[PDB]
Amino acid sequence: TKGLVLGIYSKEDEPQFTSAGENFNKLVSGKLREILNISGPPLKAGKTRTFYGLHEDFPSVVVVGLGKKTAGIDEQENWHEGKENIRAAVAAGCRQIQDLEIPSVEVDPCGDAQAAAEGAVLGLYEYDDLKQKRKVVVSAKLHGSEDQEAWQRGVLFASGQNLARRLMETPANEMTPTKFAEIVEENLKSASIKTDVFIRPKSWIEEQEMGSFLSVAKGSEEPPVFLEIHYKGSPNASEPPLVFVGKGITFDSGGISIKAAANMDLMRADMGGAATICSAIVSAAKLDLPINIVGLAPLCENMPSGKANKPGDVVRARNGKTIQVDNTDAEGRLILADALCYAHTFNPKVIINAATLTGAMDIALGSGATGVFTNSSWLWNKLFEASIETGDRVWRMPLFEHYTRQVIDCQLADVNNIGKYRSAGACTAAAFLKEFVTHPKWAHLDIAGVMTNKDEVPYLRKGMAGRPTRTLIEFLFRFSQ
Amino acid sequence: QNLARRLMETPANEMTPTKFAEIVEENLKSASIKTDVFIRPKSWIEEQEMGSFLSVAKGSEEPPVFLEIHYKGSPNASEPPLVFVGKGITFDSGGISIKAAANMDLMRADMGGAATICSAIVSAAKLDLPINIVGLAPLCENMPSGKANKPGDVVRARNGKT
Amino acid sequence: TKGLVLGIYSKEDEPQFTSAGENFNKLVSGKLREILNISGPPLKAGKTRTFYGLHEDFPSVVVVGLGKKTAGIDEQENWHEGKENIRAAVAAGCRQIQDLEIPSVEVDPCGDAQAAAEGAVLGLYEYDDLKQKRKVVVSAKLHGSEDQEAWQRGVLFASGQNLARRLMETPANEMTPTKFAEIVEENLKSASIKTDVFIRPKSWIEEQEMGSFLSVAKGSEEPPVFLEIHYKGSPNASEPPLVFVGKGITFDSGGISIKAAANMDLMRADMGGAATICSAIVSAAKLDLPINIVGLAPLCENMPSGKANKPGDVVRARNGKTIQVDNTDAEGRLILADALCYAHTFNPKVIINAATLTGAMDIALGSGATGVFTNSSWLWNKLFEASIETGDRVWRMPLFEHYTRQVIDCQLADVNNIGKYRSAGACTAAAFLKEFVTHPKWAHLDIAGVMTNKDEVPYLRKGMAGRPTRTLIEFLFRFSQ
Ligand SMILES: [Zn+2]
Ligand SMILES: [Zn+2]
Ligand SMILES: [Zn+2]
Ligand SMILES: [Zn+2]
Repeated sequence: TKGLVLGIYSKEDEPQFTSAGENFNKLVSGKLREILNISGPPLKAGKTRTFYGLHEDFPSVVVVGLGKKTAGIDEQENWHEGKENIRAAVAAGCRQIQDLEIPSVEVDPCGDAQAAAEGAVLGLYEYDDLKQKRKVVVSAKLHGSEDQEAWQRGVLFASGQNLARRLMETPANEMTPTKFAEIVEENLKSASIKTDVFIRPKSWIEEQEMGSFLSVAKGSEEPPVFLEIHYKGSPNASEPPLVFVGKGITFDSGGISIKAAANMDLMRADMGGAATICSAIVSAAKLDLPINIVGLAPLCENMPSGKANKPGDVVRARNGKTIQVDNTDAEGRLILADALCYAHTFNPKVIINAATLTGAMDIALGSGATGVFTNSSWLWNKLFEASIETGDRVWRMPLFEHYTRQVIDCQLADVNNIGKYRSAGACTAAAFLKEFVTHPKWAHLDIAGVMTNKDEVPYLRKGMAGRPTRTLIEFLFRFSQ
Repeated sequence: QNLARRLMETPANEMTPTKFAEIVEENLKSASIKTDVFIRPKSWIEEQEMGSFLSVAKGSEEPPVFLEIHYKGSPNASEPPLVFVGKGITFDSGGISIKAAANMDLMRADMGGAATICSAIVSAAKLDLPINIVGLAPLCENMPSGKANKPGDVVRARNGKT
Repeated sequence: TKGLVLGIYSKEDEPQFTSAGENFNKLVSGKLREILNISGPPLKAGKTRTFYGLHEDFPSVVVVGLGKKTAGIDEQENWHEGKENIRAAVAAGCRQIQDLEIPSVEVDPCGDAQAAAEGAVLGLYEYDDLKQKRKVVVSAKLHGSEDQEAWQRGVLFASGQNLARRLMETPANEMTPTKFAEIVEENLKSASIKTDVFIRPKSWIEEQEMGSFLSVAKGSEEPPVFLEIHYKGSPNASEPPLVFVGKGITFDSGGISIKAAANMDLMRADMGGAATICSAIVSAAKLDLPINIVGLAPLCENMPSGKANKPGDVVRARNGKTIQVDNTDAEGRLILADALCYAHTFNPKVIINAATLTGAMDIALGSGATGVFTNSSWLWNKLFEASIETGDRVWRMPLFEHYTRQVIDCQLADVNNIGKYRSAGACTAAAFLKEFVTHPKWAHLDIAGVMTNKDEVPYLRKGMAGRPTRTLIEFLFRFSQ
């Protein structure tokens, strides 16, 4: 009927199976173990082998490599390695059932039903929607009935990611400042009726003295929308919130300080900051987490025109500070100078903000870890531990005065959107945003190196990554618990 | 000088083709009541067959203003003048033949020509110098857009030359 | 006769003095306190004011701002801030005595006689030697007689730095692979007779199957020298050592994969890795630290010629691994593939290596902190704590498999001197070097962002920085103790 992803570890006396496959072997009377011997060398990590006709109702059975049974937290990779073995491994497996065009598949729990589900679901995702030429659409259910809410936690966590991924990936002519707001509101509302959405327009933004956000919007003839998300998780609604903030440029052409044509099509995912955090709130509502969260996202586009933002311009942020706009591509910093100010209105506990802010971050760590600068070691630890579980690493970076200094000197104004020099790129951009924040537990996450995947993360196919949505969701689960 | 300097230095979103004209007129008028100002608009410019000036203005959605300054310094007003002229791009991005981002913020001072000479007339009025001077300055911006000036284009200057 | 740098803090009832200046006030009978009132607003951090004729033997008296008395370790700047106040502050002071052309100056201990001496000495340094037009040469002694071995520890620590600085700064036609070896040997030998030097030549290198180091040397007609330093610090000479390794390109032109002319004159300090660590061993010998240290440094130049290293070339490192040399500017990685292998010969405890390795590090942190990747959290902590004392910060970076992977795939060979992509620049370069190391406590310090100073570090004038020589020296003091 349908396919099966089964698993095996690496040697003891005979390389063992995850019990479900030990059990499926008994079932086809040793003929799985036996054909695996006949096939060739053993299956190391995330390597795959397909065995036809072993079972009457499982014509294709893919056995995938899970590595060492007792693989655990790694001091060097700063993750739980087991989970990582299982994700790459059942992603691998699920992508094999899928090339065989088997529309459904049952997955071996592999000792961690959540890693299995985060592998099967992140593993299989594409964004097929505008290609009339699509791969088969395969339904992936758990094999078994024992470990069900952890597999659904995998499906949940990986699905919150695939949403950031679709929200990122879609061409920015479809994915506008209005359409993103609309899908996020429909997604947050299906998640919890204990929610409110506000797709606030230019009049409200104008009214909110958001000059910096608004200066950025004006080049395009596409409407700005400041989005406001509310999740009423706590028992007493009056609990102070945890506010997520995120930059939402639907398309970044650089503006007058215009980008080069080389691969500029990826700028459609410069709204990755707004996508990431939104998908993460949708998931804590889906999880129905005992915390009140607020989601904030400036949405607009960065375009050249007869009325675009010019180099040398002093605009005013909500908080009275003026910014010299010396480079029109440094606009996420400006979009975020106002949504960050508005975050203090809400009286929060933690203000996590996220943004595909600078390529220098990409030069720095470049898809290994997502750089997070925070004036809070508590907050750092909190993020870093979630990174170990989820596997979507996060690395700390310096919010030293050293850097505020280069952005704080300014010919016309109070702050300047770029620093005096080329060096320390992600650090000057983060020390510019510190100027718009006075809350003690603040964290900037620069998502610009983890924007994309190719081969680096296994269980993620080539394209927009939606990183770090699960670390973020894992942080709010641990914080709620 | 410090007036040309402030008139140069101010970010070109504040220092427009209209705001420069306005500060220069207030400065020239405080200097001497023996003055006249004309912050002539696009209709006058159109009328003055200023196709070349006007082609430049069209990329931006910011208004052109041709500024005209008069200082009546001489005893006999009929003395022929000394005319100062000066380029007043409030911001230069290069247009379609667009500049590189490296330090382009300084293009706010591409109206330095109009600033320099204006500040100089304001001072000869402040000095109340026995000469009639006339100040002339095209003000506009150079921007890329759906209706910006394209490469290869023949426009016509007031004098018939293309 | 001579000048005086005195100090004052920020308000209580009347902004207090460092006791020496309270004492110098009593001495000119309140007329220092009194003229400070008459002068204007109070002196905040590292700001300066000169008072002539207060004393008969102190014609110019500079009072410098020390900030808050109780300024201490900062959780955000990750340093001892007091020390930092005092360095910038008596550097400031000493540079004022010096423009007045007063050839000598007495310095206020300022509560930490070492920070005062590290400020006066780093503060005043230039490299005047090839200018017939030089500033005055001012002798800076302590004011007082109470706290003498800590001031001499400042003078020692700052002088080990100014040596890395002179060793960096000198034009690479003077500072050759032979001349560096010669000054280091004269400096290490004046420091301790319990030392040995080996300025090993091309024949020895050839003999040591150092194909990678040697491939790099061949473009130039300037001799390679592999330098070997020995400090016999321990009681039992048989104690295993702590081996420092460091890249010593006297000049880097990129080779065939040739650099652009823009500011290429700074490549004379691509031997900053060899300078840094050498200056640090010279200082632990000067300190006579109860540890055996070994200093290792490939010295050579990177030049284009009829026999330079070409793009696409497989050369062999001492350890059997082959490297595809796809970019001739990635040569520090190659120079270090062999000196790192040779480090395991010595049976070490810690292998600290240091190198002006990549500009991407400069894009990353860029003179804030010196990036240190280490497979040793112990080693990381050890370095990071020294950074807090000295003020010369050090930031951890990721030695994740993620990065080994991009350098480990290779068309012709085993490893490749550059990675498949532009991203994660310092991380691929550090994960390439991990391939030449099998010791548990290894640490790569990429010095390329801290190569230079301008205004960022106060007590250091514009030019080669000699960073992090004091963090390094402080680590060996703490390790010996
Ligand atoms: Zn941009
Ligand atoms: Zn952007
Ligand atoms: Zn190089
Ligand atoms: Zn080099």
